[PDB]
Amino acid sequence: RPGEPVVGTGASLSVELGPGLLTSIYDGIQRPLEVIREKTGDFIARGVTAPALPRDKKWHFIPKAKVGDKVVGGDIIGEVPETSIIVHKIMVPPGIEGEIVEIAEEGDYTIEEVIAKVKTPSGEIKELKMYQRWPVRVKRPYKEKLPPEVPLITGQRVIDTFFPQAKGGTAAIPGPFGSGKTVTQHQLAKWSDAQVVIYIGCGERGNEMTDVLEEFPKLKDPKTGKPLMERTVLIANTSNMPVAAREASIYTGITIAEYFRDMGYDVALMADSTSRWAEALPAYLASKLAEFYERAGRVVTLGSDYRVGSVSVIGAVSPPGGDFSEPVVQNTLRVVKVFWALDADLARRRHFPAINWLTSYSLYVDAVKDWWHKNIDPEWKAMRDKAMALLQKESELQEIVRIVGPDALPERERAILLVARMLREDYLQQDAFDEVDTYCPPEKQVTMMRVLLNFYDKTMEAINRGVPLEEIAKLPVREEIGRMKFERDVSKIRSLIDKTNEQFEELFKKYGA
Repeated sequence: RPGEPVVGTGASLSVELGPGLLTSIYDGIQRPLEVIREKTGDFIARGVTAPALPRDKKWHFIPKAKVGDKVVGGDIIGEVPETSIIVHKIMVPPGIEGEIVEIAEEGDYTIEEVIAKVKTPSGEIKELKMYQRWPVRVKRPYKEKLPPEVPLITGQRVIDTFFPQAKGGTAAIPGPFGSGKTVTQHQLAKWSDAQVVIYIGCGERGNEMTDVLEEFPKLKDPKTGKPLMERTVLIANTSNMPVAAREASIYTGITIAEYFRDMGYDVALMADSTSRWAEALPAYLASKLAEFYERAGRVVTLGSDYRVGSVSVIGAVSPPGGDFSEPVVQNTLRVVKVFWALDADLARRRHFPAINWLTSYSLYVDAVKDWWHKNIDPEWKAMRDKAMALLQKESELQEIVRIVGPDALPERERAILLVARMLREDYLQQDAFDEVDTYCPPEKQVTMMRVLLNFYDKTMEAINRGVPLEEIAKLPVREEIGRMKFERDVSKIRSLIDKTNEQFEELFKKYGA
């Protein structure tokens, strides 16, 4: 039911975009959860019954345009406080321009009501509401797609520092989001500097549906202290749902995602995944998947004002079982510019986040280095390169030690392992359960890095002067450097640099052991 008919390839799988999207839980083709099912095919499709946006709910509409104003698609004509977190921006649908000949006054109205009328150049009068419809299969229009430039600040050291995600970029991460082996997936949803989150919690099973049904509605927004759902849109993909819906779920979400970026918001699209993502709609499948990821990006939105928004995509990769080949992983890792490899062995060893700093990668490092250099620290890129070289050296050294033992190791090599270990423990590792280290501000990330890299220089300098490594290993400032991640006052952390220098001096005084 619902209503719809047409020829060509594709009936017209659309989506409603307007107030009532937040806190909402839909499915592959947008409709309140636990509803009837669709039907697909490499041709068209069908449905059944259930709305999308509440027809009864009343929204406070605030006029942001006067009669006589000229407008274009994307222009913002009003504002609606949808939740205590997000202000919904009402825009002229794409492909509509002309003069505003009629506009509602600040009041309360339901979605179907008409809040404005635009007289097109042709003279035709178009009626505008607070919502609009769009074909999930057609990428929403924008003026220009900007090159990766701004990082998506995650707050997680390993990611922000070594494997950056650009706002509007594409990232892949292993296993199901529901997996309890790590909590990085959840840290990403609530700390990334995106105003809105579009969660396609697919690959659900056994109870991962009810595990999110009455749970998330209680998860909080660390930034405001209100429910995270108040700035989220859930898109479930259970096993009793047709392959068709799940297949359309990423398109319904990416479209809703594009819609919010059109307002000037940065939004994060997180797509969960399990075994055999779909079977609706290797060869052609590759083109499709790529097409999806291509709709990611930071753009200059439609509109008269000059506005930027973006959709960053984080997709879960779940191969049939370790094989890490087809479908998921293979095709995906070829598209995405970022890959954070949760490693079960890092996890068993209790190293968190369990991200393998040797097999992860970000093709956005150079793309975001200038933002860091201009706004946070002139030495960002040099510092991370240096820390990575350290970790790279440690890796090679540990391989060799695995063979000939560690007894023949020179002081110089022991020092490298000493500092490399401090990097792993004092920087890479982050406590998602600590009230302070759960989020690490850009400013704090670099200061901690400088404290570590300065300890390194000083360590290699002391060794070159005959200082016993054993003497440096028990240096008092080391224990402070290891609790650094727990200090919320960046200036106290920053002072460890001076505290390090003097201490080495007292080691340059005693001259040795």
